[PDB]
Amino acid sequence: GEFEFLKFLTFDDLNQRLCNIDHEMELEIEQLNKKYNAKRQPIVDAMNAKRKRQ
Amino acid sequence: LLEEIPKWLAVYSEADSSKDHLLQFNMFSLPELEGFDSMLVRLFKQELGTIVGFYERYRRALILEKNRRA
Ligand code: NI
Repeated sequence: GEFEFLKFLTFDDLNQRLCNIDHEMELEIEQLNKKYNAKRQPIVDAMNAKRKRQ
Repeated sequence: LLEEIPKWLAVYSEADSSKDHLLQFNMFSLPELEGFDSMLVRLFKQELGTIVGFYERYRRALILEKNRRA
């Protein structure tokens, strides 16, 4: 199915992928966190300006 | 409408920072801007659950494949 290609991997290749999986996720989540933080800043800055203006 | 997230907001979050500045967020009320903010956060969580769900299956796919060979 989704991961059919794993049937072509050597036994070690599978272990190697299991080795890297956590760190690979942590990088993914960090890039996500950075992405949305920078998307919010414009909005958060505006609200701060509203709060200071009123 | 129920829990509506405007399509433009989704597009915005997926785009790059280059045209950020030209957003006239001043035009909105404070409640609408708090609305937008909280929606982005939902968008984060969606994408997060997708990411974290993929790695569930992927990990499970790998371990299943190892056992198979054994
Ligand atoms: Ni409604």
